Parts: sequence; structure tokens; C-alpha cells
Amino acid sequence: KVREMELIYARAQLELEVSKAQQLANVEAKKFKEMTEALGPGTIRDLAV
Amino acid sequence: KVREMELIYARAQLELEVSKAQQLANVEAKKFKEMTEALGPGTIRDLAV
Repeated sequence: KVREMELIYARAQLELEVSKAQQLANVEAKKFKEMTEALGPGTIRDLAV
Repeated sequence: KVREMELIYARAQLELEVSKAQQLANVEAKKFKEMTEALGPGTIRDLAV
């Protein structure tokens, strides 16, 4: 019973974990895309040029 | 009961966390875009030139 309850509990906390991590990954990627498009996609290539 | 209440509670605090972080990411990206467009998109390339 304890391994079972701990199993479903950990399953919940873990799916919640990958969920929130996926969310922060989403806002991060979206923010970075909005910034890089705000700056100019070819301008950074000039910066590395 | 305690793992459950802690689970929904942490889920709330975490979704709130990624929410506020997404908000600060939004005001940050918007502010940076407004500044970089205020300055001139090609001017920075000249600065790196």
C-alpha cells in the first residue's frame, strides 16, 4: 500500500514537474524568439561577422 | 491527504510562479524591443562593425 500510494503520488508530482518545466521552457523559448525577431535575424550574423 | 493537499498547493504556487515569470519575461522582451527599435536596428550592426 505504501509503495503504491508513493508510486501514484510521485507520478503526480513528476508529471506536474515536467509540466511546469515545459511551461517555463515555453515562455523562455517564446521570449527568446520575440527578442531575436525584435532585434533582426541577420543583424546577429553581422555581430558574429 | 497531506501529499494531496501539498500537491495541489504546490501546483498552484508553481503555475503562479511560471505565470509571473512569464509576465516579467513579457515586460522585459517588450521593453528591449521598444528600446532596440527606438535606437535603430542597423545602428547596432554599425556599432559591432
